[PDB]
This record gives sequence, structure tokens and C-alpha cells, in this order.
Amino acid sequence: NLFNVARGNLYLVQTATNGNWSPMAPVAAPPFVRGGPNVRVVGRFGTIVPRPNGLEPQLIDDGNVPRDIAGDWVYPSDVLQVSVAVFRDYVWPMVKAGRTRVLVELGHYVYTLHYYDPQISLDEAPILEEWLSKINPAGIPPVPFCIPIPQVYPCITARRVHYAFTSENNNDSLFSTNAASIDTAFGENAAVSP
Amino acid sequence: VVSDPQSMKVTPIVNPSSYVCNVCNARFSTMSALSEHLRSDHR
Amino acid sequence: LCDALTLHIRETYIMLLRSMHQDPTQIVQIVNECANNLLNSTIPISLRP
Repeated sequence: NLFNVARGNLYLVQTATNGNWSPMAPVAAPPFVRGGPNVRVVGRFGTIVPRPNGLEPQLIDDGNVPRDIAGDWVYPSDVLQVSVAVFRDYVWPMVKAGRTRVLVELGHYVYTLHYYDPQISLDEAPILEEWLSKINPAGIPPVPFCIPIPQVYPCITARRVHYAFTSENNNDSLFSTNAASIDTAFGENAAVSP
Repeated sequence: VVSDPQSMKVTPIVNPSSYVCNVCNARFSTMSALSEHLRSDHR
Repeated sequence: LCDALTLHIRETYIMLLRSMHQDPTQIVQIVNECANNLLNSTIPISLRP
């Protein structure tokens, strides 16, 4: 992470936080892992069959069975480079609705941090939807995370909606968080590690 | 509608006008031409 | 007023076309298998009587 390459795989669940949101270092357990309970994997094509007369479009899973969208999904990255037009239309509104959670799993990747002021409201959809727009069959743009600037004073943060957080501790390269302050109040108080 | 910066902004859940045309597989930019192509599809 | 001999020809010609009716729900598996499973598709047909 000192070379701007984060290990582990990335998630896309809708987390409508209001306190501290540290994407690179998840303080919780990862929500689900591959092969868990009711955690299906997308197929080689990522093909979505649409169902008529008002049923849900089902998405063809790993074993070539049309499972439904809402729930959990392990979406391998090579499937994402060939079917991002089926992602952004069907399976991605069921992320923002808060009814499906995708583990877009790519083993290693370059990342990007967009810091922001947690006083002001911000939705992480167009920062993430711009990331889904530059995915070709060739490559992928680096994974964009949004981390709040750690505030010195106990602030009244807005309720924010973030989507991307990684599975493992990719916060190796975080030297300190408020090196000219008496104490960090709101944000991630990571002191200078001895 | 009062403009305060801490109001929880939420983008629209469903991507606007994605090409989900019922049988057309041709999607016009506006919502009016999106349902007009199923009329332009077949009877 | 339909001729009987003309009807026996046109009733054969419908049987000629209904002996070519590939049901279009299987065109998905045709393209999937003719392409040696390098390329899959989804073709939403509209079933009528």
C-alpha cells in the first residue's frame, strides 16, 4: 500500500453512515466471503435473462442457473470487464436500492483516495459510477475510495452514503492523521506508529 | 426547500433511462421515445 | 366459396411451413453451440398462439 497497490478484494454495499467511514481499514468483519451462505457467483458471461410480465431479471450464475439479482453476489473482475453494460443497467440499481451486495473481487489493484469534508453532504454514486464507465475489456481504472478528512473539532457530520470499501487492511501507508493538532476528534485518529 | 449543506443527498436509485426496452433493444434518449419504440417494434 | 382443389394445395403449403418451424426459444442454444461456447446470447422472443 506504500506503492499505491491495495491487496484484497473490494465490496459495493450501500452503507448510509454518519460517523467515521474508513474504507481502507474495515473495523468489522467482511460482510460475506466467496462460497458463503446464499452467496452465489456470476458466470463466465455475466448474462442477464429478462423475465416477462413483471418478474425480476435473473442473472445467470456460476453453474449456469438463472439466479435472481437481489441478495448477495461474488462478481469476478474478468466478468466485469466483459459485461459492465449489464452491471450498470440491471444489477447496479439493486445496489443503490440497498437490496444486493456485490463482492467485485479482483485480487490486487491500484487505488485512489478522494478525501472530503465530512461537514458537507456527499453521495459516493457518481464517483463510483464514473469508475464503472471507464471499464473496457482491456483494463479497469483504479478503485476510487472516499475517506473523510479527519476533523480536529467534534463536528456535526452530515449523513453520507458510501459504497466502496475493501475486505482487508489496506491502510498500511497512513503515516499520521492530524500531525499539527492536539487530538483528532471525529475522524480516524491514527497516531504516528512507533 | 431550504438549502442547508448537511441535508442527506441521495442520487436516484434507478439509472435514468437505461436500455431496458421491452422488445425494442433500441433506446431513445428521452423517456417518450423509449416507449415509442415498442409501438415502433411490432403490434 | 373456396375451391376444394386449391384448398388441398394451400393446406399442404402451411404444412410445408410448419415443417420448418424452428421454435425460437431454442435459437439461444443454437448460437451458444454453433459458436463453440465462445459467445452466448439472450434473444427475448414473444410467444403467440
